[PDB]
Amino acid sequence: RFASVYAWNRKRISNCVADYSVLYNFAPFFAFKCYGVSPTKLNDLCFTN
Amino acid sequence: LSRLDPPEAEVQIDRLITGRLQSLQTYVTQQLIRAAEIRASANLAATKM
Amino acid sequence: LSRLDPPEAEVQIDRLITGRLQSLQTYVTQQLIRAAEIRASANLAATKM
Repeated sequence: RFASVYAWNRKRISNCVADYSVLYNFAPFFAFKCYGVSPTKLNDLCFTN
Repeated sequence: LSRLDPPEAEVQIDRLITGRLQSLQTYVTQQLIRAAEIRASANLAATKM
Repeated sequence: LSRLDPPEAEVQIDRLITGRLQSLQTYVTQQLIRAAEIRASANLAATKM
């Protein structure tokens, strides 16, 4: 289940290992655009939240 | 360099290079002006001596 | 102007215009400084004459 564009859902991710490879290697993601970050570099970065 | 990939980071690197080059050019221009001023002052001091 | 359409050639020529104008401006500023130096030297030469 996914929420409507209004009253959209919001989930906070913190204190965990982010394996963006399993996210990029998904087939149905026909559109994948990142701003200020390159998908190939996600696995080497760390964020505050 | 860490966040972006070379293709899209080239524009940002070029922007920063342009900014820093212009800053250094202005700095050296001011330095040349002050050097000419101090050269005139040194000529006056030598004449006075 | 050959291997690019005019719309993109506009933003690709912006760089050449600004860079060559900055180069000519730097040259003219250096020549102004040198001309001030030469004017001082010529004034000294006339006084000595």
